[PDB]
Amino acid sequence: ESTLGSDLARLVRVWRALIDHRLKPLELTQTHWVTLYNINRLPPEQSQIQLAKAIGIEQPSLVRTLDQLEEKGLITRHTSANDRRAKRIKLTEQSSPIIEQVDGVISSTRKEILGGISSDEIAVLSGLIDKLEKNIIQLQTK
Amino acid sequence: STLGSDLARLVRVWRALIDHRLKPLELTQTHWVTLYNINRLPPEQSQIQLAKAIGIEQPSLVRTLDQLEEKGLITRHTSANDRRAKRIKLTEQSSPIIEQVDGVISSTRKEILGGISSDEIAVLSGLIDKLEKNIIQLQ
DNA sequence: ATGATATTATTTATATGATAA
DNA sequence: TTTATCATATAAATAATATCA
Repeated sequence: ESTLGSDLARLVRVWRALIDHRLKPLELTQTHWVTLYNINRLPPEQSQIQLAKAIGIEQPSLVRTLDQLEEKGLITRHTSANDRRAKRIKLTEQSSPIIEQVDGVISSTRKEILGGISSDEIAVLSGLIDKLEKNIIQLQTK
Repeated sequence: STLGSDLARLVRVWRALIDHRLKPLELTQTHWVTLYNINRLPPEQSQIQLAKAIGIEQPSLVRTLDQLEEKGLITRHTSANDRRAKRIKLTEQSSPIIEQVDGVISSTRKEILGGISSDEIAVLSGLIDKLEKNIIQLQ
């Protein structure tokens, strides 16, 4: 029998693990580098719900992670001028060289991994990922 | 490209759809994945390797095993040949439980792959293999 | 020299217990 | 509040060398 879904979970596990290994010198947890990775790529005006989903933890879990990152001095959480229940999540000046380390491993690691496959594979695969995700979310609505 | 982030999102939404369809069963995500893998694999397979199939470390598998044993869903009889090795297998009372879990996993996989073509599935399958192997080469 | 074992280190299998996510 | 995790503990099988009535 196919165990395709499980095989896909394993692939993501080992991809993450490889990145986590390469980042071993920063001494950050995986939720930490994944959180910082996503804060950098996502606008500060965006809500915690939207940040939490991209990262893959729940909203309350994100609050705990953001607490840790603020104590470390890597982010600030300041109230927005246009909406007073919303807070902008911004990387601090001093995080800049850490973000460079995380982004570089992530990017290099992807290039190395996808460097071992055909354009057809990459394209067919990239499109399917979007399609299957699309289907599941619909099924979840049903 | 965010292909890693993309794959990770797919994985999580797919698991969450299975979890949702299994809700009335009131098993934690960790329990139902473990039950599924215990049923899939030979009992001779190690605890380190069972954890590998599941996606967890062995201390996390041990407490999960205690809980499942608590519920009388699994036994861990100590191997008569190797007094430090154990035999993990489902009980008879877990028979209708695994039938549920397996049922939902197979039906959901078969459903998710609907609408997509034969050579597209062949790529998803062939690339999990190649990329995992290539990631295993690194590290 | 013999068997009977004993002494120590290595590796493999599983388990626990403080905390940290 | 569970829940999982890190660095450990038992513990049995593995194996190399050593000791004696």
